[PDB]
Amino acid sequence: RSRKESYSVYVYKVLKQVHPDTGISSKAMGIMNSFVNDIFERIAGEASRLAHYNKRSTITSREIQTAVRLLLPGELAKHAVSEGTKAVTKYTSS
Amino acid sequence: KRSRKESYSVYVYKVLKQVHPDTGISSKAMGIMNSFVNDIFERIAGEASRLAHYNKRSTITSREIQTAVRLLLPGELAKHAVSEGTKAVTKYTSSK
Amino acid sequence: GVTIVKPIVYGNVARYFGKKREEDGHTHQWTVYVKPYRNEDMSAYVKKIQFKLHESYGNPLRVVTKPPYEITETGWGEFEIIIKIFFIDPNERPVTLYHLLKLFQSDTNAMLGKKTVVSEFYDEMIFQDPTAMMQQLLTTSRQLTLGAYKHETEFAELEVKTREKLEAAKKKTSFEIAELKERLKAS
Amino acid sequence: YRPGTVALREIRRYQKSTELLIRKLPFQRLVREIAQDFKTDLRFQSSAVMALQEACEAYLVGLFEDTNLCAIHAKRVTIMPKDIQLARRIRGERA
Amino acid sequence: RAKAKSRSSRAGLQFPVGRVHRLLRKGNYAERVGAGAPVYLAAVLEYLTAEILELAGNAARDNKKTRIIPRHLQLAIRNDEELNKLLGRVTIAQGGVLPNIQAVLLPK
Amino acid sequence: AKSRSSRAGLQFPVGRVHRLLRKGNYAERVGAGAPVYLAAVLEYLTAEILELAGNAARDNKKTRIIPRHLQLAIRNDEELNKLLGRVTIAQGGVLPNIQAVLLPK
Amino acid sequence: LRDNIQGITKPAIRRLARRGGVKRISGLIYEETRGVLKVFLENVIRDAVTYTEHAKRKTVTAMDVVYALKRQGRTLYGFGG
Amino acid sequence: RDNIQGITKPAIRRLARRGGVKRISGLIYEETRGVLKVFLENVIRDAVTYTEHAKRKTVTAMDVVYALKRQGRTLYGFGG
DNA sequence: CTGGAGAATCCCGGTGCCGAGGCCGCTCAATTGGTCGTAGACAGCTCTAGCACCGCTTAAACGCACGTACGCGCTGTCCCCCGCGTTTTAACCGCCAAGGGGATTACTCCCTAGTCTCCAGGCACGTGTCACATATATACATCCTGT
Repeated sequence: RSRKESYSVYVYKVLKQVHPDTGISSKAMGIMNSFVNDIFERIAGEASRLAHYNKRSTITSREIQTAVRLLLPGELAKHAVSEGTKAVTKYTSS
Repeated sequence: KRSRKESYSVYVYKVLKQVHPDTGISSKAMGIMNSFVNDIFERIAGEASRLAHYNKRSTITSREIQTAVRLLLPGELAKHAVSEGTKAVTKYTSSK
Repeated sequence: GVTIVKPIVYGNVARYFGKKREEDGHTHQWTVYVKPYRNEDMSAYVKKIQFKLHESYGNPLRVVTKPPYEITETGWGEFEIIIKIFFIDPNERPVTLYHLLKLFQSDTNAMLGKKTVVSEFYDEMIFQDPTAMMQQLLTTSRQLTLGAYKHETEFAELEVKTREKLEAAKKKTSFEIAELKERLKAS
Repeated sequence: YRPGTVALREIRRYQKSTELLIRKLPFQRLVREIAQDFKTDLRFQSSAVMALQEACEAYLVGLFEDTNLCAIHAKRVTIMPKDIQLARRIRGERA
Repeated sequence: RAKAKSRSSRAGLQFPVGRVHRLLRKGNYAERVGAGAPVYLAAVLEYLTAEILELAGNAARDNKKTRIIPRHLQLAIRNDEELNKLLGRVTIAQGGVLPNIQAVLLPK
Repeated sequence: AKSRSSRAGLQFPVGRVHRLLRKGNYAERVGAGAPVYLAAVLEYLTAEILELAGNAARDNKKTRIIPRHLQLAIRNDEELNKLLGRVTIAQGGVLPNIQAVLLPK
Repeated sequence: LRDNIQGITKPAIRRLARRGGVKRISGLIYEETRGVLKVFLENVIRDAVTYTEHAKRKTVTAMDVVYALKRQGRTLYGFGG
Repeated sequence: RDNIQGITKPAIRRLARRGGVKRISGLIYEETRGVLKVFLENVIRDAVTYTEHAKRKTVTAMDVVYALKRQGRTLYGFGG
C-alpha cells in the first residue's frame, strides 16, 4: 500500500529506545509526525539557501551541518552536530 | 578578471525617471531600491513555490504567482499588483 | 596524582600626573592587573577576578570577567589590594593574592627620570588532584593572541634594555643618513 | 533650563536626523571583541561593521520606543529597567 | 532572423523578466517554471518599487531635497499604512525614524 | 539487502529522507551523506523530545505519552522552547504558573 | 579584546533613547541597554560567522551580516549590492 | 448574521483563567471579541485563498494549517 | 495564634470502553549494480582590502555641583468586578430516511516546457565629468524662564 506515508514507524522505534515500556497516543504520535516535518523543511530550506550562499548547486552534509548550527540553541546544536557527524562517519565506512 | 555584479539599478531609474521626471535618486537610495526588489522577488517566488508544492506540482506558475501576490501584498497593495500583472499577461499573450 | 601548574604575573602600573589634581587631590593613575606568564587564555578556567581596594573608594570591591584582567583607577597613596581569582569549577578553591600598590619611585629611580612606576610579581597557581572538568579546562587552554607577550618591572631596567637597542639603532640611522645625504648633495 | 525642556528639544532633533548615534571607533571594538569568542583572527569588511551598527541602532531605537509605552503604562515619564524587561519579555527575548 | 524582442518589452515592464525568470530557472524555487511566473513576479516587484519611490520622492520634496536619501524611505514606508505592513519587519539603512513624540511626555 | 539507514546505527529512514531532499526543490544535488546527516539530526531531536514527553507523562502516573506531556516536556526545556517557540502543540494546554502578585497572603 | 561593552557611553544611549520618544531616562537603564545590546550583537555576530567558517573565509563580509539579520527577522536594506 | 457574540463572557473568562488572569475588567469582553474577529478573519482569509487555488470547495484542515503557518502562528497536530 | 465549620482536593481501589499496539498481506520504494558526464576541489596567482601604524584637531565624553521634577508610599474614597443564587436560552436526541455535492483517481492525449543550439542587442564596468547640498553665516522667530 501507500497513499499517506508518515514518520510513525520511526517515532515509535526511537521511542522504544528512550522508554521501552512507554507508549504513545494516536494524537501525540500525530503531533510527533508533524513536528519532524517542521524541522526537516526548516533545516533543508536553510541548507538550500546556504548552498545558494556559497553558490554551490548541491546540498552536501556540510550545508546540512551549517544549517543545524544556525537553528539549535547551543547544547542542542552541539549534540545534533555530533549525532550527524557520527552517522556520516559510520555510514562512509560501510 | 573583471568580477561584474548584477543589480536592478537600470530599471528602477527607468521607472523612477518615468514616474518622477524631475526627481533623481541617490546611489545609497538605489541600494535600498535594489534590496527591496530582491526581497519582494524572494517572497513572491517562495510563496508561489510553496503554493505549487502544496498541490503536488513540480512547476511554479503565474496562477500560483497571482495567488502568492494575493497572500503576500495587503488588500490594496494586492489588488493593484494583481491587476497590473493580470493586465501584463494579456498584453503579452496577444503578441503585442 | 595530577598536578597542574599555571604561571601568572600580578602587579600594578602607575603614571604620575605631574601635579596634584584639584578635583580630588589624586596624584597618580594606576592600573592593577593579573595576566598570564604564558601566551594563554585565562578565561578558559577563570570565572572572574575580584579586586578589593582600600575603603576610601565609593565601592572597594571591583570585579573583572575577561583576561588580561585589569582595573584602571586613580589615587594618591599606597595600599594593599586583595585579588581573589575564582575558577569556573565551583568545587575548586579560589586563589587569594595580596599586592602592595606601589605608586612612588625610589630615590635611584626618581633621579633617572623614569616616566612610569611598576610593581609586579610572578606566581604559579598549583591545582593538585583537580576535578575532571577543571583538568580539561586547564589542559584545553588556547593561545591568547598571535602577538608577543612580555613583562615590565624592574621598569627602569627594562626601559634601559629597550633603549640600549633603540638609541643605538637611532643614532646609527641618523649619522648614516646625514653622511649619505651630505655626500650626495656635495656631488 | 526647566528639566525636560532641553530633553524634549533633543527628542525632536534626534527623531529628524538619520546619522548614527553610537560612536564608530568604540562600537567597532565591541563588534571585534564579541567576534573574538567564535574565531581567532577574524577580519571584517568595513561595510559589514557598518551594517552591524545599522542593525543595532535600529533594534535599540525600537526597544526604546516599546519601552516608553510601558513607562507611560505606570503613569511614569522615566523609563525604568523593568520597562525594558517587560517590553523584552513580551518580545519573547527572555520569556 | 527576426529582430529579437525582449520579454520586459512585449509585456510592457521595466524590471527584467529575463533576469527575473533567470533567477527562477536556476533558483530551485520550483522544478519546471512555466511562461507567466517571471512576468507576474517582475510586474509586481516593480509595481511595489514604483509604489514606494512615489512616497519616498514626495516626502523628499517635503524636505526640499531633490535626491531620495534613505530617510525619504524610512519616512515613507512608515507614512503609508500598507507599505509599513509589507515592510514592517524591515529596517532601512540610514533612514531614521518618524518624530512620534508621546502626548503624555510633552509640556503641560 | 541493507537499508542505507541501518548502515549508520540508527532507527530513522536515511532512504526516504533522501527522496524528500531531492524532490522538494531545495538544490540540484543531494550528496551521499546529506540525508545520512539530516536523518541523524531528525532522529536526535525525536529522541530528546520523546524521552522528555514520555516520562513527563510517566511522572503523571501514565504509561502512554500524551500530548499534554508533549507540551510539558517542550515548554520546560530551555532549548526546545527556543526551537519550538512559535509552535502551538494542539490539545497541550499551558504550563501551571501563578504570578506572585495574584497569589494571596 | 577586553572591556568593550563600556564603549557604549551614557550619552550614546541617551541619544538613542531620545530618537525613540523617551524623554527622561533612569540611572540603571544604561546598564540594561548595554546587556540587551550585547545579547543581540552576540547572536547576530555568531550567526554571521557561521556563514564565514562554512565558507572557509577569514573575513566577515556584508552579505553574512545581512543573512544573519534576515534569520533574526531583521531584514536590512542598503547592503544588498 | 452577526454571531461574534457566540464567544461569550464566560468563555472569555475561561480563556483568561487558563492564561493566568485572575481579574477581568468589564470592557474586556467587547475588546477580546474585536481582537479575536481580526485574528479569525486573517487566518480564514488565507485559508480560503489556499482553497480557491486548489480548485476545491471545502476548506480542509491543511488549508488552515498552511494559512496559520503564513502568519507565523504554527500549530502542531492536524497533519501539519 | 489557635478554634471549628465547611468546602475543596487527593490518592486508593474498581469497573468497562476503545484506542494502541499486534500481526498479515501485498504495493512503493528504497537498494544493488554500472556507465556517464561532470561539482568542486585543490593548486597557483592577480591585486584589493584589511589591518596597523602615527599626528593634529577638537568634539565629546565625563565628572561635579544644584535645584527641580519626578517616583515609591499612604490613605481615603467610591464603585465595579466576584461570588453565588435564580430565570432563560441553547442544544443535544429520536424520529425521520437518504440523495447529492464533491473530493479522489485514471485514462487518454495535445500542449507546454526542457534541452540545446547558434546570433545580437543590452548590461556591466569603466571613464568624463557636473553639480546637490553639506558646511558656513547671519538676522528673523519663536520659545522660554525669572521677575
